Parts: sequence; structure tokens; C-alpha cells
Amino acid sequence: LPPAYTNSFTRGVYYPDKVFRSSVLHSTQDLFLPFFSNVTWFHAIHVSNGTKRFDNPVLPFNDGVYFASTEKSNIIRGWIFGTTLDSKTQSLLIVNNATNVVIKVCEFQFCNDPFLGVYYHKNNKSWMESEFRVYSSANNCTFEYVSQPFLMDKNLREFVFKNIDGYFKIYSKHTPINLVRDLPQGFSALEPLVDLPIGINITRFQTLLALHRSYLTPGDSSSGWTAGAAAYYVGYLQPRTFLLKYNENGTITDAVDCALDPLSETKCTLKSFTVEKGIYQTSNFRVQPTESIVRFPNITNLCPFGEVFNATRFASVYAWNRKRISNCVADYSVLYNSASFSTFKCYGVSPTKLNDLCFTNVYADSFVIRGDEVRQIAPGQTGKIADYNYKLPDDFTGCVIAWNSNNLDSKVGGNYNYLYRLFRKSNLKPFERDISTEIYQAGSTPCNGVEGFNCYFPLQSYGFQPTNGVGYQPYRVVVLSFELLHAPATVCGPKKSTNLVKNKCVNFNFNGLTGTGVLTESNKKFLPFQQFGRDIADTTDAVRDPQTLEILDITPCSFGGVSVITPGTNTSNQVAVLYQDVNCTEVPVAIHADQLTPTWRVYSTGSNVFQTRAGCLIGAEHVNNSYECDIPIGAGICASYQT
Amino acid sequence: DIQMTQSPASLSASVGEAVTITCRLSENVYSFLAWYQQKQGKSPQLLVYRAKTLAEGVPSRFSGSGSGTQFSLKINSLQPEDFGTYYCQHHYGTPPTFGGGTKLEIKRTVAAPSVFIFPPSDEQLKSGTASVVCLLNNFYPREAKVQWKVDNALQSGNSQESVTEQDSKDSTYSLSSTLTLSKADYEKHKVYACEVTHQGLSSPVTKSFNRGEC
Amino acid sequence: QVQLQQSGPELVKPGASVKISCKASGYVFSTSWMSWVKQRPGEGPEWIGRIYPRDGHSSSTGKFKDKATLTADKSSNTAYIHLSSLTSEDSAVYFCARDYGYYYFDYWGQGTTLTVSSASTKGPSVFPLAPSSKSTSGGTAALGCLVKDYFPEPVTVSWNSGALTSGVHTFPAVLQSSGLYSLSSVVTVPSSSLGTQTYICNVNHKPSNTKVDKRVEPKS
Ligand SMILES: *[C@@H]1O[C@H](CO)[C@@H](O)[C@H](O)[C@H]1NC(C)=O
Ligand SMILES: *[C@@H]1O[C@H](CO)[C@@H](O)[C@H](O)[C@H]1NC(C)=O
Ligand SMILES: *[C@@H]1O[C@H](CO)[C@@H](O)[C@H](O)[C@H]1NC(C)=O
Ligand SMILES: *[C@@H]1O[C@H](CO)[C@@H](O)[C@H](O)[C@H]1NC(C)=O
Repeated sequence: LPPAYTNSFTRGVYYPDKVFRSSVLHSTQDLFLPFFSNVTWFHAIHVSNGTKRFDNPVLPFNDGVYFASTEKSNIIRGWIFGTTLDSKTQSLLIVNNATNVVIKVCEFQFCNDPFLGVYYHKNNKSWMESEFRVYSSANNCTFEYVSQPFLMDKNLREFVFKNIDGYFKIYSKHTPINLVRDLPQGFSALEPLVDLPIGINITRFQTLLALHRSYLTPGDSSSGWTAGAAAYYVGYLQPRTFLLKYNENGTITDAVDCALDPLSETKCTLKSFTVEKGIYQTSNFRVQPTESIVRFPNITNLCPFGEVFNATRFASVYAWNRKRISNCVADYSVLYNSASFSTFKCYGVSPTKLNDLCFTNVYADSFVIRGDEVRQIAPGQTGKIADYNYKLPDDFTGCVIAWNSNNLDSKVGGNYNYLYRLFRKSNLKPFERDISTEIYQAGSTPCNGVEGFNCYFPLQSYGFQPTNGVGYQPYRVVVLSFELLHAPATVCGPKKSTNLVKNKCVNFNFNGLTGTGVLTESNKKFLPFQQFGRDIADTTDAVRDPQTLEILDITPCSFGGVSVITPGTNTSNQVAVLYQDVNCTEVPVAIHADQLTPTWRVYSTGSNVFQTRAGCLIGAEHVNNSYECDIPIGAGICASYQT
Repeated sequence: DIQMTQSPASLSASVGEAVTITCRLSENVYSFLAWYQQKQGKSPQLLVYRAKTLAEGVPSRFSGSGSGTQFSLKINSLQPEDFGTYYCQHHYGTPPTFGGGTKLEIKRTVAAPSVFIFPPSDEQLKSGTASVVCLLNNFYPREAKVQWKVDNALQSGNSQESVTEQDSKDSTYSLSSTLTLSKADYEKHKVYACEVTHQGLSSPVTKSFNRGEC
Repeated sequence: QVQLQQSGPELVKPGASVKISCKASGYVFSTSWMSWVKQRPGEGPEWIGRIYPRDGHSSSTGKFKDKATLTADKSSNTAYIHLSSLTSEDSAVYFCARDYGYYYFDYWGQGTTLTVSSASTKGPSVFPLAPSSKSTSGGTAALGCLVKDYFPEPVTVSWNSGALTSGVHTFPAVLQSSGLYSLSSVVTVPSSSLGTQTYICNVNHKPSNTKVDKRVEPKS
């Protein structure tokens, strides 16, 4: 069945924040479904004859997936989000069984038919779940949230999904409807429903539909259920600037997209829903894609971790080496992003947020221990190494990093230089170094420093033959201990310059320049020692790059001043768009950047042309007959509202 | 983004009692949370950062506890000066988020309000507007209702109610209700009074006065 | 030994740009981060950003990225926050707090209240609250003064040049229908103390720069 399109209603607006506002016209920017957009009306299953039409369009998740369903029986059950929809990558599974809603994050190996299995039970007369045929695996499960069913119980059902900075948000709302297929033209705010810190990459969306015991049978014939009623709506959210309206109760009564059309742009720039008759300039004639550009120079004062990591010689565990690190910037994700490290476990902090935190003092301790001994290094553990060679506080903060080094720290005769304190009088405290060579007097006999039957040398060394095998192979183990004190911190993570992007008319804020424009290569070379090339004007056509060694041109989005002429919102809905100092042939030059934004190809109407010295005018007819001015357009000729 | 949940939102207890305020976070922050005490019109003061680490110059009565999602601030002994608002805030990296706010009220013995009527100054009558206020002084509990009767007739919408913060030592609130009227309305009515209803009061008490020292 | 002071409360027309000055002392300005926190009245405060003076670096969240720009002057240990496109929603109280880099704040400035509205400052109107001619059982007398109109929030209330500090109660100003803020402050005194001692209520309104001291005594 070919895909179909339907006109999006104004519905889709969700609360951007949990903050409460009353009787306030508040403007916010986020991902949104544009007004009057095209919604792909997936007629998922059609049954006339009992003809199964199994359709599960795996749509690209993109920024935000606006969902709408008219299923009276609520046949649809949850949604599926995943980069690859297999065990290879992490996937999000949402199931809306009646008992509770299941939100479990696992690397599910999804089957070819991703449906919800439910069998009718004769004794209980209940549509209770049979089995989950949607997936086949549950690997590396991370996050689980359980709540009551929200889609469970002629009523329109709407949802918005967004994936931002590893944080998953859901908005929901239900409204009764008497329209068979037309989306009601009513403003329905979508209150926040649940927020999830899933923290995985999601690329494509797939919806889930429950197959009853009729469809559970292998044959195409259905036992007692038909899915012809299945139908829903899908729309893609894009970054948009909105002018929300809050009432006294705080409900979002209405909103206008700054990119919907010139009148809504005038509404946005005037910060009011109702504007009077006249001429007004607008700025948010469309939205800024991607991310605003802010610069920091690439890091120079790196912390000398690699010296500790790549030191030619390491000390034995008993005489473990210690280095203090401060007054530098350190990257840990780079260490995390290395398969050369066999063991990378953190305690008291997440490896992902490691670059986010600051510490006054960071102590790195390294030594050599054989493979099976790496377990004891973890905080709160027990064992000979933990007790007599090195111990960590139970409240330790930091990470333990290890890797095999049989290639380097072993020889044909085996390395005996690496040593472990086998015997000691008492268990070591955390952060305690013992280097005493005094003979261990296990027995009561005072040996006076002479080896005997009950007197043992406290120290013992590995053989480290290369063929002993992993678990006996040397592991160069480095322990990162972070000291968190009420002192001005020194160690801090790196600052990211967002890599580099090109040809996007977005905000440039090179170390806080606070400008707007499109990124293009600059052939002109400004003064090099400046971080950014300085123009005679405050706004600089070309901005030098602190990160790289380059200068990049910038260009504003609206080279023409978007002056919109329209009567009062009470008066009429007609619009008049004037591009000041722009020829009607340069109106297509504007239309290029405008048509980069969707539906502005349709907008500016059909670009019906009337040229004035002040600028080319589109959206009105020139009045040949002389008349008194209605709106001071310019050049002594004005147009008025009429039938 | 990060969600702050505090339970209970409002709590009241008497001096020397044990009070625990719970904080819940969406994500798991391991130990990077900070407790702040706030009083009305004042800057916040740091109390406990990390989990168990008391801040500098903090009474030993205050104690922090909890790990991960659950974080508990416990006061072993309540003090009259401990009144205020308490916030739980993570410091696990940008962006730090403050809690919704937990109100703490120091409970004490029920105290009847000392009621006073205040006839408007003749200066304001010269100004052309009339404002009449009657006062509640050092009363507990916080809940109190004042009824403005104009010529022995109830009125509403012309009176504004304001309550000061719980006293540092007296541990008793004060309430002011100012009736707003035109000078003509003042001249129309000979008798003005406000009726004060309070839990401490055995019976409702009214203070009345007559225009022109009558 | 750590003192943080901020400029006085500011009234600005909506849509304009404002700067707030925070001063630090008793510790090295460069070594410790200095941040900004904004609090809505009757609502929990929110983090804004941080600035670290020795390199001039500033990090802030996207919500206030456009609104707030952090600038720190190492010479005077005074870091100025610049806010632009002021709205009624922006009008709130702002604090500057010292940071040791861990985003937890041990010291806090007194804070500055930012007010955004079209109208301007209105001069106070002060009406003394005469004690009622009563027997005054218990040696308890009640007296105060009434301030009629404040457009800006800040209030200065003093009793006999601030000498009297016992039984002083100053109720918070209340927004009125006209938008003007009316405030009344009172104090309890002994009944015998009425005729013996002269009681003066001293009021100041810094945005209006008007200082008024009024004598109060029961009528007739
Ligand atoms: C929807 O698709 C139709 C099909 O050509 C097109 O004419 C119309 O402009 C589109 N509208 C939107 C909002 O995409
Ligand atoms: C060891 O290898 C190089 C040496 O320059 C460098 O990447 C670093 O010092 C060490 N490697 C890592 C991944 O840290
Ligand atoms: C860092 O930046 C400087 C100046 O922009 C440049 O010369 C250098 O090559 C950069 N280094 C790296 C590793 O990008
Ligand atoms: C616009 O068109 C006119 C007439 O062809 C021409 O003289 C002029 O140079 C063009 N450009 C501008 C900016 O006016």
C-alpha cells in the first residue's frame, strides 16, 4: 500500500519545561512539528475478506517523532526505538501491557515480525499476553522504568518522543474525537509524561502493533480477530522557535510558529498574538539548524598521564609508585576509548561524565600484578594483594585501569624483578605504602633477622614466564584516585569546540562573539595573531578559527529586511511581504535560503511580482487608481484591504 | 533535564525533634549533592556537600546521609533558628539543579494573637484614599482568619493579607490585614471593625473603632 | 573574611540590557571560580554559569547562553554579568557565589533583585499608624507607619534612626491593583513609654532616592 499524506493540525505543542507560568506570553525554542505540515497517514493494516496487510514502517527517528493514533480499541502497543534494531546495538523497548508499562533498555535482537503476542484465554475471557515475539535477546540491560499503562483507555491519542544529550523525554495527551479521519483543528497541549536517561544513540523509529491469538497462528486465516481498524499518524519534529501563550491557569492556550508564514514571523517579532495594521520587520523568518557556534582554542596544557602509562619501567606492587597531578587539563574518554585496556571499572563516578568533573588533586598509582589479582584492587575487596601490597578506601572515588603486558614485562627466563609482599604483620590501611624488608616472624622464635622454619621473608616475586598464561601474565595496573577537597580545584576536563561545520546559517559565538550567520570558507586573511579576524564593523564578515588555523566567512540569513505589512489580526488575514532594497530578480536569491526551509517554496505565495524602489513586493496587487495612503509602504503608493 | 523531588514538601516539628528531608533524582548521582538552608530574603547557606561532609561553620546537629538516588538530610535536634527552606542540589556536573524547596516550620505551643485596630491617619484621609489595618502579633499556629465587617456587614476584596516569617526566637507569626477604601466610603460608614478568628482564640475576637474618635 | 557584595536593585525597561557587578574579597580571585544563580520569587533558584578569571573562560547553559555573558575583571576582583533582551519573566533575584570548581557554593552574596516593567519608580507615601487611645492592658502598646506606594521592591525601614530593635515587625510589601507596593511596619512598646519617648519611623527608597522620617504619637 502506497503511503498517504494528511494535513497536520496545530496540535503537537508540548510543554518545553516543568516551570509554571501564568498569563505570560513566553517564547521558547526547541524541536517541534511545524504547523500545517504533512503527516504521513500510515493506513497500517487494511481488512475488508480478512486480508492481512502487515506494515511496520521503520521510519528514521530523526529529531522528534510526533505520533497520533485514532484506535478506539487501542490495538497499538508501545513503540520501538533503536539504531540497528538488533543485539548489535542498544535498543529501547516500550510495551504497554495492561498490568504495567515496561520501559527496558537492552540490546534486544528483534525478530522479523515485531509484534506484541496476546492469546485469548477461554476460562478468564481475557486478552492477556502470550509471549514477546518482538525480540529474542536481552544483553547488557542498563535502564528499566515501570509504571501504570498510559495509552490504555473515539479518543485521540498523541505522543512526542525526543532524544537529546542522552536523555529521553515523552509527552502525552488524550482527547475525545468524533472525526473519522480528519485531525481535529484544536489546540491540544501535550503535558510531560515521563523522562528517561537512556543515553543511547537512536536513529530509526518503528511502531509496535499487537497481534492477537488470531494472528498468532502461522496461517493467514484469523481465528477471531481482524486488524483492519489499525491506523495512525506520524510527523517529524524540527528545530523551531515558538511563541507560547500561558493563561491564568498556566495552560498553553495557543502558539505560533515563527517559521509558519510571514504573519506568524511578525507575531514572533512583536511578541504578541495580535498585531495592528502597519509595516513591521521580522528576524526569525526561519529557524537556525544544527548548533550555535561557540569557540574555545584547542587544549595545550595536557596532563602527563601518558608518561605514567608509557613509562619504560614500572615498580613492583609493594613499592608502588605514586605521582601527583595538578594544574593541567586531562581527557579520560580517550583512555576509555581504547581497547588496549582490559579492565576499566569506575567507582563513585561514571566514566562518561569523567570529563565533566573538576578535582584539586589527582593521584595516579601504577604497578604490576598478575591477571587474576586485578579483582582485589577494586574498593572493598579482600585478598593478599589488597591486604599486604595495596589497599583502597571503601569510599574510593576514581577508576581502576588495567591491561596485559606479557609482551613487555616477561622474558624467556621470566621476570623476577616484579615483587608482591606475601607476608606482613597487619593488613594495610588505604593509601598505605610499606617498604620494610624486616623478616616476617610468623613463629614465636626470635630469629634476629635470620631466615628460619617459622621466619619467612615477607616479600615474594613472580616468575612471569610468558607461557604461564593469562591470569598469571603481568598486568600493568594504574589506579586513578581523585581527591575531592574544599580547596580551589586545579584538574578539569577539556572544553569541546564542537568540531567544525560548514554552510549552516546559525549563531556564531567565537569565544562569545554572539553573532549569527552561515559558515563559509574565507579566502581573505585577517591579522593572524587575533583569535578572530576583526572587521571595521563589530560584525565581521570573516571570523578566524581559534581551534584550527583558518578564517571562515560568515553571512546573515536574511540579506533582505523582511518587512511584513498586514492589517490587524481582527481586521483581515491578508499579508504583504516587502524585501527592502531587493530586486524582484533577487527575490529568488532570498527564496534560495528560504526554500532551504521547507514549505517556504509554497510561501511568498507563487512569488507574484510587483517591483518598487523601496523593494520588491509580493502578496498584493498594485492599485493603479490613485488613493490616499492606507499603510505607508513607501514611494508614495499604498495598498489597502479589499475583497 | 534533571528532576528534583523532595519529600515532604512541607514539614513542621517542635524544638528538639528529629526531622528528615528526602531528595530523589532521576539519574544516579553517586555522592555529588549539596544541602542548602534558605531563609526568606536571605542568601542560601551551604550545609552539607558530598553526602556526610559537613560544611564549614555548621552546627553538629545537622547531618547528611544517603547514596545514589536517595539522599537524606537529618536534623537530630531542632532549634528555633533552624526555620527556613531547605534545598537539595546535585553537583555532579553542569548543569547543577536546585530542588523544588522544602518548607520547615518550628512547632510550638499555641499562642493567642494580640489584636489591635489601627484607625487610618487623617493624613491619608486628606490624601483622598482610606486604608484601615488591624494587627495580629506573635500568634501560633500560622493559620488565622480575619473578617472585615463594615458597619456590621461582611466585606471582601478590599483587604490584603500579609504574614511575616516565623520569628527567630518567639517562634510566632504576625499577620497584617489592610482594608482599602475610598474616603467617601469611610465617610459613609460610622463603625469599622475586623473580626479575628484563630485556633488559639477560644472565641472570635473583634476590635472596633468609630470614625472621628467617636 | 569572605565577603561578596553586589550592586543595588535595578529597574529596567523590558527588552533592554543590564549589567550586575559582584565584588569578592579575602581570597585570590583567579584561583576560585565565581558563578551566578538566579532565583524566581517563591520558587527554587537555578544555576546560570561559571567564570574562571585567570583565563576569562565562561561556561553556561543554553537557556541563558543568549541571555547571560560572564565577564571577570582580575584587576578589581569584580566580575560583571551582562543580561540582554530583558523580559518580565527575567525579572527576579540574582546571586553571585564563590566556587572551588565543584559547582557547590560555600559563600553567597546578599543578592540583587532585578525588576523589569514599563512604569518607573514612584515616591513613597508615608502615613504614621497612631496607637489607639486605650487602657493598654499589660503595658502593651502598638504603633507603626504605613508606606503607600513602592514601584521598586527595595524598602528601607528604620526606628528612631534604627535605635529601637525590640519588637520590630516589618510586613512584606504587597502588590496592589495599581501595581504599587504598599508596606506597613510596626513595633511594640511599653504603654508608659509612649509619652516619655519620641518614636520616629525612618523610611528610605533608594530608587526614588527619597528619605522620609515621620513622628508618631496617639492622636489628640
Ligand atoms: C504536502 O504534500 C503536497 C503534495 O505535493 C504538497 O502540495 C504540499 O505543499 C505539502 N505540504 C506540506 C506542508 O509539506
Ligand atoms: C602511550 O602511547 C602514546 C605515546 O605518545 C600516547 O598516546 C600516550 O602517551 C599513551 N597512550 C594512551 C592511549 O594514553
Ligand atoms: C591547535 O591549534 C593550533 C592553533 O590553532 C594549531 O597550530 C595546532 O596545529 C592545533 N593542534 C591540534 C592537535 O589540532
Ligand atoms: C535592480 O534592477 C535595476 C533595474 O534593472 C538595476 O538598475 C539595479 O542595479 C538592480 N539592483 C539594485 C540593487 O537595485
